[PDB]
Amino acid sequence: WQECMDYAVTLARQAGEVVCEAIKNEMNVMLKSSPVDLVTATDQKVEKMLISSIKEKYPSHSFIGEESVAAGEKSILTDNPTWIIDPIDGTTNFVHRFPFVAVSIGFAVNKKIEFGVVYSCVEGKMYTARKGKGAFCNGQKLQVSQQEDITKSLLVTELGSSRTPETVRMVLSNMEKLFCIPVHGIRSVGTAAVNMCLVATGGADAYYEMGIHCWDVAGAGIIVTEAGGVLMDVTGGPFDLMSRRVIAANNRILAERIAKEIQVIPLQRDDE
Amino acid sequence: WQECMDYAVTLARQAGEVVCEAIKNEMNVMLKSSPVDLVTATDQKVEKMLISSIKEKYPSHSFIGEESVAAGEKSILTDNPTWIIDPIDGTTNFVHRFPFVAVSIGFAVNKKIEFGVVYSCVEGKMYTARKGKGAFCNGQKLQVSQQEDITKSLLVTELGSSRTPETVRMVLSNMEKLFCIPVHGIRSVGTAAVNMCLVATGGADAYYEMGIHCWDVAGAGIIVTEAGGVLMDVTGGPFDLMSRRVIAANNRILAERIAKEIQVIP
Ligand SMILES: [Cl-]
Ligand SMILES: [Cl-]
Ligand SMILES: [Mn+2]
Ligand SMILES: [Mn+2]
Ligand SMILES: [Mn+2]
Ligand SMILES: [Mn+2]
Ligand SMILES: [Mn+2]
Ligand SMILES: [Mn+2]
Repeated sequence: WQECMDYAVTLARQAGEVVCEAIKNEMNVMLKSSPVDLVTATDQKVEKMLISSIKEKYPSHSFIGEESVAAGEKSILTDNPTWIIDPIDGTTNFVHRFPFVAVSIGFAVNKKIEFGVVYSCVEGKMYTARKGKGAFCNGQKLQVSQQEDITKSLLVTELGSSRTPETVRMVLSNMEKLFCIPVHGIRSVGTAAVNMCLVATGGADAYYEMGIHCWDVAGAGIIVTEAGGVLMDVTGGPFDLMSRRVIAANNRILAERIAKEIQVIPLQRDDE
Repeated sequence: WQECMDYAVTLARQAGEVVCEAIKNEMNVMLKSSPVDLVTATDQKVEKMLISSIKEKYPSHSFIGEESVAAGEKSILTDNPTWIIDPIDGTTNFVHRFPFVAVSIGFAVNKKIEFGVVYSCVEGKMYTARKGKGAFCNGQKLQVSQQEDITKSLLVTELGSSRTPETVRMVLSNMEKLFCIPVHGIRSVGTAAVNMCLVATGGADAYYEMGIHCWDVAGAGIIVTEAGGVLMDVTGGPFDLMSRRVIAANNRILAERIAKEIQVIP
């Protein structure tokens, strides 16, 4: 597993080298689900490299990958060591040069996350986390905040790529509910992987979002939990990777409270 | 003027250094006009340490400073060389160790911003602009994006510190209108000044906010316009320091497109 993980960190840095080299140049910006669901040649290029490169040394292992699934692969997850890959997390950021794009990699066996590597290449920040062996940014150990007063909280969330009116409605409302507790504020840097690493550093108290996929939070989640945080469903349930819903917080107290206040948005899971 | 400027930039790198040693220490936090409207001792100390070092070299000059206006002094602008300080722009970030906190300084003469300096200290990014002489972060020249299609644009905005329900609803409602235009996305890093500098760079296309102040926008503003961008009132009408509402966009096409869509909060 340190073999598998030590390889990932090295792969992450390469992918990263590619993405932040790409970010300087002419972009080939295509569509996916909609006029707002974006992708570039770089997304695909990187995902392919990451997969061939892993598959080569571990042909036993399976892969869930954002764009692979999007060319008709399937996000059914098993007990085979799966590699869960978002090649560029923050594709709209990437397309805009808004300076937070992350390469996210997450290793699962028996349907549990062993280790995650999130590399934020513009920042020059590599976050890692092995189960039981802590979480780090660039060699430096991380710890979540100590806050339990919801009303002294800083939250991060995203508005989501969806523009379906009944969903945007629900989204902004949930935000308003939380904002009017009041909390100290809400941030959105543009990428789930990073919004969550920021929670790991204790820069922010809690991240939550409905609409995310398993590849967005496979990597960043074990970093948060290993930074001493917690993950949950927006129901107050334990976190489900395929639920498409996540609360990632410094503690159970804060997580429990955000859970109470927001409404559960209808989205179909990654396992359906 | 370039001596006043290079002066500010030293001041700023220096205040930023205080700010950024401070950040990594436990803090007593104090409220001002609401329970989410914060200040700590450092906003105050840094501001004094700024105002005093300037008048101690420029004693002929007027000052507008965020925290000083709080503890008493008067927010009226004249044509006299006026330094306009926001000692820590992003106190909630500061208080939270959220890594976007800036020192900001605008120098206006005849109520005109001659130059701006905005130091985002955790980042090590010193933004500076001079009317006529262009915009730079760390010696690298800045230039806004070229996007003229609101449907392909990424906006930065801010939810505000007002928790007044009608003030709140209008914020999220405007956000909803724009979001559904649709635009590529909307972003918040927690500070007017860095939000505006992110627009100077081209990483974002416009930024809008109602309820800002003098000191919030007095350094970044010239940085936006010197990188090619425009400042605007949210009303589509002209921008002046005292207006309390701005749109900083790459171009007028986008600015006016935003103005068309958002209801002005009073
Ligand atoms: Cl993505
Ligand atoms: Cl402030
Ligand atoms: Mn992606
Ligand atoms: Mn993603
Ligand atoms: Mn994507
Ligand atoms: Mn303040
Ligand atoms: Mn301030
Ligand atoms: Mn401010």
